[PDB]
Amino acid sequence: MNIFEMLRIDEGLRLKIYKDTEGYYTIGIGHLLTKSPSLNAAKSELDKAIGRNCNGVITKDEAEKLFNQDVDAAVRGILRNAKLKPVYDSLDAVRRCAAINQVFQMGETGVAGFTNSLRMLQQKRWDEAAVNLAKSRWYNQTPNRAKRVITTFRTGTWDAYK
Ligand SMILES: C=CCNc1ccccc1
Ligand SMILES: [Cl-]
Ligand SMILES: [Cl-]
Repeated sequence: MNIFEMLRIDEGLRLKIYKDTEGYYTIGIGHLLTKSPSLNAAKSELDKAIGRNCNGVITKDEAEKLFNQDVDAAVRGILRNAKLKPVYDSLDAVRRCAAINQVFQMGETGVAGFTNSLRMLQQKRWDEAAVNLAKSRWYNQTPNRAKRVITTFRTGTWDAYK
């Protein structure tokens, strides 16, 4: 198991524009196109990202290309973040995957506000952090996924991903 596989599991793969769990235009492997509700604003964004006139549709390869850049951007986001960086480097390799998963899903910003959990994770207080993490909108809106990540942080293994 690795980050790619992990996230491929959590976000799935769609070749046509779609609406995410929050109602936003997205494509491929969880790639967010726009928060706006204009489908057209969405296609424009898609074309810009792909570099061609997609008409709302993409190829596998293309999706995967966006995914790569996307994984990449997130780690790099983590790395640059002062609040995040130090936590991330104090983790082992599996738990780091769990951090990238959340940042992918919610942005560096959202994660940056999980102050208390951040701290708990830093101190290696697994069970404590897991309970903390659950006390969030994130858990409440996307419980199944959230549970997976949390068990990830919690145990340090891929059990949740079986
Ligand atoms: C507490 C939330 C975990 N998320 C997170 C993200 C990046 C680095 C370290 C931790
Ligand atoms: Cl792009
Ligand atoms: Cl879910």
